[PDB]
Amino acid sequence: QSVLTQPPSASGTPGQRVTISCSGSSSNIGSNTVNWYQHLPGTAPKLLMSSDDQRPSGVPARFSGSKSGTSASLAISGLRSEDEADYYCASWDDRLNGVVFGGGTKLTVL
Amino acid sequence: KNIDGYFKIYSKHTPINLVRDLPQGFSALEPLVDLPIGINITRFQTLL
Amino acid sequence: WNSNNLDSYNYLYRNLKPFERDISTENCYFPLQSYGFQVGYQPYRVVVLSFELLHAPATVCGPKKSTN
Amino acid sequence: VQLVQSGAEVKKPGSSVKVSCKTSGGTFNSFAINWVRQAPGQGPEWMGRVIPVLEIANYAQKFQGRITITADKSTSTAYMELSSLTSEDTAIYYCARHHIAVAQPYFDYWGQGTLVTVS
Ligand SMILES: *[C@@H]1O[C@H](CO)[C@@H](O)[C@H](O)[C@H]1NC(C)=O
Ligand SMILES: *[C@@H]1O[C@H](CO)[C@@H](O)[C@H](O)[C@H]1NC(C)=O
Repeated sequence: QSVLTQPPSASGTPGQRVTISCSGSSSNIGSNTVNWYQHLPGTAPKLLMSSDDQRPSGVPARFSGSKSGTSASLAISGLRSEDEADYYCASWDDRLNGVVFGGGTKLTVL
Repeated sequence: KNIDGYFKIYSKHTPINLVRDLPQGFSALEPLVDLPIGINITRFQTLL
Repeated sequence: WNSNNLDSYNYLYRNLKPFERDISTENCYFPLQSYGFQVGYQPYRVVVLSFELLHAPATVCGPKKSTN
Repeated sequence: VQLVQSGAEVKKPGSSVKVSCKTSGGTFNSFAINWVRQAPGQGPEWMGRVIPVLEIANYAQKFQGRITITADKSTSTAYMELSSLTSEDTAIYYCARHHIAVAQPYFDYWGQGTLVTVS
């Protein structure tokens, strides 16, 4: 099982904002950073947010993240059709001495 | 460390579950003692 | 302050870093010389008060009363 | 650059499989290589990594000496060796690179993945 808890599904309307939460424990989220990934089946994943506040080189102004306590959230504004994909949250776990990944979510746009 | 006569001591205690090597994590060390001794220190040894 | 009433070879005197402390012993020279206490040569007692500011959280304070 | 790995492999239980991941020339030294797998209906999980310049290796705890990672500097290729294969061992294996001057890892570039099925 994933040490980080994430809702299995999320949905949103075009043009508005949707937030996806990723909840963990004090040992991993409370002590380390979070990373976000996109995944399309048949291709390779990409980067969305690093170091919890730092935007990567390529992604356009849209994806936004924040961290609070033992939970983190990713905010997407100005949603468009191309945003349909799978989102993952990951972090380091000091107790396990390894990398632990979440279950992932599927976003649907009406 | 010995800087300008100040003997600074930093420390942190953390659990572990391995005896092979040091964990590949990241951890900051907080200051605990700052003694203005001003002694020329060049050598040391431990006591068990 | 002048200490003529109390002190007039027990007292001796000899570049170094500030606030250093060198107590050693070695032109056959002995580094310690004795002062010839028998007005310009009268003994004076000197006390230097060194204040450590901002080096740590403050712990000594004057008698000023606190308020709400 | 790009990382190119071997094609899909089909193998029987109880044996061992070997997977390669060929990389560029300048991607050694201050760059580590990480391995990530994704089971069907499951999230990614980390196996280990290796730093070619220091030839030091790390392994996941729940792989109790079941995984071996090695590489050769002359050809600039990394090898993966997994033994005692079972029915539950079916998964998709990825190779990804890491920058070594960063405290907590963040995987930046991924391969397209290779599929291993057992039957
Ligand atoms: C950091 O501060 C925030 C304040 O809102 C608090 O909720 C959080 O638990 C703190 N985390 C750590 C690791 O100190
Ligand atoms: C400390 O002792 C050494 C002798 O080992 C001496 O050379 C040096 O001048 C002394 N003082 C320092 C390093 O401030």
